[PDB]
Amino acid sequence: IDPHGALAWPFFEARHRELAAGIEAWATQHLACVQHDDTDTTCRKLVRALGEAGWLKYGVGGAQYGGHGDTIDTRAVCLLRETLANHDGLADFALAMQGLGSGAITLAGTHEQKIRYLPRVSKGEAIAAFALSEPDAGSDVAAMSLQARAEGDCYVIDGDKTWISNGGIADFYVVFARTGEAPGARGISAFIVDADTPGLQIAERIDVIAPHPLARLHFDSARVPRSQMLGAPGEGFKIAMRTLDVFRTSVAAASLGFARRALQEGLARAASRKMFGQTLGDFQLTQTKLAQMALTIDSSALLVYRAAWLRDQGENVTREAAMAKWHASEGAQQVIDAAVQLWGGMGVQSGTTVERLYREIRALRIYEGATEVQQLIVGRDLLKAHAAQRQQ
Amino acid sequence: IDPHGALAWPFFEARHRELAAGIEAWATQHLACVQHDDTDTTCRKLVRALGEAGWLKYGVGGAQYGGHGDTIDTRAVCLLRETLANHDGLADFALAMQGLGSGAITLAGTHEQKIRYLPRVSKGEAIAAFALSEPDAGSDVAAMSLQARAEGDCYVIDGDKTWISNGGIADFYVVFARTGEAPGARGISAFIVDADTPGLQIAERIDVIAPHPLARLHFDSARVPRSQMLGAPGEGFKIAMRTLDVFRTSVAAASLGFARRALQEGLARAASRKMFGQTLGDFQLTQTKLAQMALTIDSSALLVYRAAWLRDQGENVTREAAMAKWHASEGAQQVIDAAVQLWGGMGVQSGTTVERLYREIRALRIYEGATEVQQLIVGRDLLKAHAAQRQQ
Amino acid sequence: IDPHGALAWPFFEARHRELAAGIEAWATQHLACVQHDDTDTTCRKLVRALGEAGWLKYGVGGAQYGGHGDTIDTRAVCLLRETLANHDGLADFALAMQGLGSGAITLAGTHEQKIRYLPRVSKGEAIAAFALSEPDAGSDVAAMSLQARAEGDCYVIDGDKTWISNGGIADFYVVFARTGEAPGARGISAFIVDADTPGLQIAERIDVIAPHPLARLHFDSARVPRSQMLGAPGEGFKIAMRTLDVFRTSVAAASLGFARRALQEGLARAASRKMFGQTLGDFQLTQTKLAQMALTIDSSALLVYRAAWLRDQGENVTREAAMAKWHASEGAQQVIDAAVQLWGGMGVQSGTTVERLYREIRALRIYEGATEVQQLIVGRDLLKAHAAQ
Amino acid sequence: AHHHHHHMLAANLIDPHGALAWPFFEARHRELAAGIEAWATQHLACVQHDDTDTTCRKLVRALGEAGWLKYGVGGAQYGGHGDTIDTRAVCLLRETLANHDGLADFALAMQGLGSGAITLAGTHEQKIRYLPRVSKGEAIAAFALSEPDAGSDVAAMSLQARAEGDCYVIDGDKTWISNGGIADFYVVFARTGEAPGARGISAFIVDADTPGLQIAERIDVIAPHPLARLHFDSARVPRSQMLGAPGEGFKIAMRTLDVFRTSVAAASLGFARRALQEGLARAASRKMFGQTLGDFQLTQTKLAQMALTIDSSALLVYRAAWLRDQGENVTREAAMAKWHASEGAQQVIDAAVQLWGGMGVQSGTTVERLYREIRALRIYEGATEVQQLIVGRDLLKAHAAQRQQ
Ligand SMILES: Cc1cc2nc3c(=O)[nH]c(=O)nc-3n(C[C@H](O)[C@H](O)[C@H](O)COP(=O)(O)OP(=O)(O)OC[C@H]3O[C@@H](n4cnc5c(N)ncnc54)[C@H](O)[C@@H]3O)c2cc1C
Ligand SMILES: Cc1cc2nc3c(=O)[nH]c(=O)nc-3n(C[C@H](O)[C@H](O)[C@H](O)COP(=O)(O)OP(=O)(O)OC[C@H]3O[C@@H](n4cnc5c(N)ncnc54)[C@H](O)[C@@H]3O)c2cc1C
Ligand SMILES: Cc1cc2nc3c(=O)[nH]c(=O)nc-3n(C[C@H](O)[C@H](O)[C@H](O)COP(=O)(O)OP(=O)(O)OC[C@H]3O[C@@H](n4cnc5c(N)ncnc54)[C@H](O)[C@@H]3O)c2cc1C
Ligand SMILES: Cc1cc2nc3c(=O)[nH]c(=O)nc-3n(C[C@H](O)[C@H](O)[C@H](O)COP(=O)(O)OP(=O)(O)OC[C@H]3O[C@@H](n4cnc5c(N)ncnc54)[C@H](O)[C@@H]3O)c2cc1C
Repeated sequence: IDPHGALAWPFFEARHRELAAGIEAWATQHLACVQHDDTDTTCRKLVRALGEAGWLKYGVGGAQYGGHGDTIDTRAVCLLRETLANHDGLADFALAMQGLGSGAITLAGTHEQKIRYLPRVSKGEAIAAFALSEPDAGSDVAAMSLQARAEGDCYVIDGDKTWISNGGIADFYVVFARTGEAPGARGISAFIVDADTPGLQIAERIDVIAPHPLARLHFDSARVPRSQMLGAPGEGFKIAMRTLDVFRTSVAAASLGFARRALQEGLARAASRKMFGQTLGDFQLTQTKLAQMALTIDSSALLVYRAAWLRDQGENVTREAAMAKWHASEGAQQVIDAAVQLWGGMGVQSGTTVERLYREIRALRIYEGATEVQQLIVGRDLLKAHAAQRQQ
Repeated sequence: IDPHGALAWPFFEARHRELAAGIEAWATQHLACVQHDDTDTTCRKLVRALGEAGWLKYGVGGAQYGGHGDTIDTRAVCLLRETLANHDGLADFALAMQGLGSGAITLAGTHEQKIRYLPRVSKGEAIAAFALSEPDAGSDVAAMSLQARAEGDCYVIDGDKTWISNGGIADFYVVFARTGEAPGARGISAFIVDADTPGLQIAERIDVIAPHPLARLHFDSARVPRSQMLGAPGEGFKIAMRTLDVFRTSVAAASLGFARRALQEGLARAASRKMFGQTLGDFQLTQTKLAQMALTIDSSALLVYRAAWLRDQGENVTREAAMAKWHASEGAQQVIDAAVQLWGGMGVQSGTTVERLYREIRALRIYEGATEVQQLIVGRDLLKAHAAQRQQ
Repeated sequence: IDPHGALAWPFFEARHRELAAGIEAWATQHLACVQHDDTDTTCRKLVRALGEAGWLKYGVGGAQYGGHGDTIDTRAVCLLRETLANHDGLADFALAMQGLGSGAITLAGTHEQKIRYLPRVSKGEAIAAFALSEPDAGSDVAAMSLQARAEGDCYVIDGDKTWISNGGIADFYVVFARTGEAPGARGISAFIVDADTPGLQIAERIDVIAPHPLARLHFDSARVPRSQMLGAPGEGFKIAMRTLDVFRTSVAAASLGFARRALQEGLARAASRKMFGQTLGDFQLTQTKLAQMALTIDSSALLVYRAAWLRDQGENVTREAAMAKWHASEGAQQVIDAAVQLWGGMGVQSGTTVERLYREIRALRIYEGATEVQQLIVGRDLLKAHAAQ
Repeated sequence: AHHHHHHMLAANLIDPHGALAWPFFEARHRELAAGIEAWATQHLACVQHDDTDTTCRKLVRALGEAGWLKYGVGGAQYGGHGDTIDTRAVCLLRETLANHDGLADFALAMQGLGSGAITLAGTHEQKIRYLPRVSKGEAIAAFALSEPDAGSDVAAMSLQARAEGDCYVIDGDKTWISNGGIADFYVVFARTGEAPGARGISAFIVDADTPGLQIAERIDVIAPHPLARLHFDSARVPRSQMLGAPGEGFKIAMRTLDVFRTSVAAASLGFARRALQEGLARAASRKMFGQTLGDFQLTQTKLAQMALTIDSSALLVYRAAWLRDQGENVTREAAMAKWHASEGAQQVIDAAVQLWGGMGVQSGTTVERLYREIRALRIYEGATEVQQLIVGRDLLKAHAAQRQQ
């Protein structure tokens, strides 16, 4: 109970303070030496262990379906990702994808669809995936071209998805395809596609700078039953956006966890590195660099948990979640870059904490709405609200 | 109550939401056309009007001395300055100086000293001033050279103070002078010096870029009874620092108020300025510029009221208040600068709102602990806490 | 000759080194205590004194018309503005407007037009002005609404221009007006409008944060002879843009001069301000702030004089001049802001050098193509060149 | 009037908007830039990053055979291009090589840094023995200065050199040593004890086969290349192998880093230019929202800032290199160039990664490699903060000199 800790803020309830201590204790006991050599196996083990400890319940909505509660506790999910990321980006990834990959089912699935998938997801017995981006269309989601033609009681799916997290190890994929009811964003549908669907191919595994399971998927005329559709034909675009919206602040929270770890490493190095008859921390320039790192972190944390608290009041957080993800991810890049600088040569030595952080942060500014997209979201929302106030 | 408004945050209590509406109503009624030509007269009028409306009680400690309560409600003082600064810098100045100028009496006065000065300050019937800085020493307070030499039951005060807000119109000054008990910061004493003390002269008024009452004071062997000392001989330096600490977040809150006004002006101009067949707000560069203004404002506001909330819980806020004053004042400069840019030539036209803001914000980064000093305070506190953690 | 000075760079020739020494000596003698109380009178005196000393010849093209050479020496004009701004923004302003206000005549005048106006401009005997912007159209020049209507052998001008530098003291205005040959940027024409033209009204003097002569002009059916048109009907937009192109790097040079003055003041204060048992300059943070000021200054100066040198080789400088004006004006704001900070309370005291610089720099990021417009010019040019390559 | 160029322009030998047209350059620099670009396009089409020991050995030999290692060596009779190092030439070589492949830049750069102390402080006999092979690419050079406990603080190094008879006995460790494990000799800086601190250092030429020299471990960094920790177990080297006088090793170390200060900045610029090329290509071809990525204002102004940073860095680099080539000290100008180019290249590369989206962080893309190749150039040969202090202190030193005069 540190009065200066962020957990003392009135954005949090007692259950969040208890949860934060619980996931930190679990992370210390389980993430001391995570093997990045075989990430497929490591992710499978992480999902199982997270499931067994109860941590995957918070990303699922509906207690009867294995959820922690009938709504998703945004503050809890943020605290889980922030803590896991502080310890190991792969553990954060494994928990995050159980939420994002199943979220469309929480939001739009029928009773039987929820019963079939969400208990196993919440227990860590099924690995989930979210398949939206394509080679020619990532930011421009509304122009996706994965085809889903109706034929009988099923849909025949043709084309590719890429950058699919958990690609190759997921037990099912929530897949968004163009069914063609109307142009652009109005002709998309969403499907639950089991990994063993005939016609579903793992076309290639993708290597990124922070390695984790990632694949390009090819659909070779795959037939999935119409009963596997989430929502109504043409409702897929709003389902995708609503799913991303649930977890947007928790992406910001993961960035914050990486940033906090970078400051931990920068502080330890400043305080211990002897140089020029003193320590690195005795120089003004080091002190103000650390101060800016802490300022950025506190700003990020306040924005993250303002947005999560506000969503947990039942409000839409279009502007506040965009601010948090933008600020936390860009801020984490700045904090980590400063920490690398503080560590000197060791800062770029393979395997060190700050060097791994330098790789884990970079992609978070790109996916789930690149920084530029977040800025536009906030700007347009400001002008939208100004216009509404004027029309009153 | 706007669920997206900052007042909904649980940093605030019900009384703060009522106060925020009340001071906004007062400002709307009373600040419609503030006269910047004769600031002596305007400030005297503002102090009286704020006092009569009860708004000066919040910067005074002790109900029996005219204060709102026995302790300073820092969240309330911040809301007062944020609102007043959002309307007019002179109104914020007038309220702020009644707090800063009397705070050493709230903190260190005897009962008789508090009775003689604080009720009039709280009623707006006596204008307060805080005289610490000198021509040769502003940042380096511990080396101040105003002399106070004991003589019988009085002190003979000799030398200058300068940059003194309300100088020339104040009814009293809290003055810090070297009495010499020990070197440096341990040789300073604090005095209440009535403006009619023989030998206290106004050497000159001072013209600054955002004009307001300001003077160089010449103590020309001015004799002050020993009974006008605040505290014990040699305790003056701590009284000065503790007085500044009380109001540090409120300086951040004034910066935030100026920044909010700038975003209001920038938004109105973006939405209404037709150009290139559309409006200025239709351009991406405008939208991302506005988004960054709002992000800096929300970060600043969260830091201000986190710090104020935490201090109101009875905790020291050395790190949090420095973060707030630093981030809000530097942030407001950037927001205001962006609003000037959006307004084009009108942004530098004398008397327009954003042109005034460009002048009003600049000194806030300099006084009450320049930005560079705030950065060092945060950085040294980070290393102090880190060393305390390592010892454990 | 300081080997570390920018004048030693091979962007410059001997005549530029000699010019820089001459204008610096003139400024040191004539700008020791410029009066900002009555800027109309001060500008009139500055124009005459600059003209008498020969410094206004560099902004005029053609020796028979009073100019130094047959073309405008961009490096020379930049060095003049940089030096004058270093000393006093009003002196920089006075010289700058003699160039900008007369440039369209240098560029597009007939022999008779150049004879009538350029000798007087070069001698400081006619104060020039450039009237382009309007209340509803500044950045969006192509949409201007000042109207020029052909009637017999004259044009009748109705409407407003605003933000007009030297408004109220200029002897003539180069005015751009819609003649309507085609929509938008293709229906504009340029006119020389003498200040004594009946119907031309000084509607309002404008006060800005760094004051200087500035007015809104109202044209109440002002009749100007067709022979006062600069160039052909419909050529006005190109003439306005080409005139701004000529002097664009010299706005960057003025910004650089302001920045250099800010560093001089910041260095002087750092070295002499005693605090905490040492000087302000002994702190790491002061040393790195000073370092960043100097780095921004050298990068701006290299960009300014690269662009000016390139234009003086007879080449277009669309990208390079935009880089210079963008970088130098935004950079000068940062350098000046850092100098204000080093001076503490004195940094915001009216009348100190750094306080004046904080006011003098701000408009330069707005006029003659705001920073955002310069950024788009550069980015579009990069993509244009890439599409060819 | 006068134009800088005329007849060569008429011969279509000069691009007037190119940086090579700047009067900071002579005709020989334009020729060299064209030659090294031709060599790079021919020889660097598919650099293998799997076995960097073998690739670097191949690169050094090929660069030497083509004459490009002569520019980093001083003294024509010893294989150098001229009697002094042509700074502008060495910058152009690194800028071009870095633009193509960081390992080719590395291989050339280390031939210069590794032999630079021999050029500056070597006796006639020392230069004859080492510099011809270096300049031919027949000997791989290395520069052994940093220690686990002392990198920025060179004056605090603890490697020991003990005089014994007419030899010196060396004990202790060096680390972060580029070309460690493949070098034929190391210039080693060790404390000999003539005086405390920066005055008790001496420089030695230490052949790789010197008994007692051990390659303790190979170091893996985010942009992999030959790197090792060296351990000296009572290594005996003759007093004749000392570079300069006893106690002069600190000045020799610092002057060698000075000779090549602008050249690291020039490599940073080559990486940044490549990032802009990739950014423009992606912006012009990536279709989205019914137009291209380059049609958005944000993309245009981001590209504009990338080019602005590049042009500012290039002007700073070649201003400094030109000035040093006139025989002047460039304490302030070279520190500006290294600080700005390295921080600037990081920003340019980061922007190019962002323009490429997911592919920006996909292993093997050009921009992903650049994001890794750039990071260490901000840390070594004077971390950014050290350069800032050099500039700020020089400003104050010059200001004080004027106040006296
Ligand atoms: C580690 C990693 C994991 C991923 N996991 C998944 C997953 O699980 N499921 C899934 O569906 N996708 C996933 N993705 C894909 C990711 O969502 C996309 O990369 C992202 O949507 C950007 O799309 P893109 O790569 O096609 O870049 P592009 O669409 O080509 O955009 C490139 C750049 O253009 C900028 N930009 C975009 N829009 C605008 C605009 N209007 N105006 C100005 N600039 C703009 C942005 O800076 C953007 O980065 C993952 C990506 C990565 C790197
Ligand atoms: C509008 C205005 C109103 C004011 N009202 C009052 C008042 O009512 N009562 C009163 O007592 N004073 C008042 N002041 C004075 C103000 O507090 C001082 O200006 C401030 O303390 C700075 O002191 P200085 O002006 O002497 O600057 P200096 O002490 O000379 O410092 C100049 C710069 O040095 C930098 N600096 C300072 N310390 C360090 C450090 N350790 N390391 C690195 N850099 C450092 C800072 O950037 C600082 O701005 C006012 C000032 C202004 C502008
Ligand atoms: C001291 C001063 C002196 C002046 N002297 C003269 C003179 O002598 N002659 C003359 O003709 N004019 C003069 N002007 C006018 C000046 O050129 C205009 O103010 C300038 O062109 C901006 O036009 P505006 O004020 O109407 O702002 P707006 O056109 O309304 O633009 C406002 C902001 O919009 C942004 N913006 C503009 N275009 C874009 C775009 N495509 N995309 C995104 N953002 C954009 C910019 O940040 C701009 O500042 C002067 C102005 C000043 C301040
Ligand atoms: C790829 C790579 C290759 C290398 N190759 C060689 C080689 O061939 N030969 C060789 O001798 N060395 C080599 N090095 C070592 C390199 O020179 C050192 O890492 C560098 O000198 C920094 O020293 P350090 O790592 O001990 O960090 P530290 O000395 O501990 O400094 C850490 C950080 O503290 C900051 N700092 C330093 N001084 C100050 C100051 N006065 N004030 C404020 N902040 C300060 C800086 O940001 C610095 O980066 C290499 C390093 C790398 C990453």
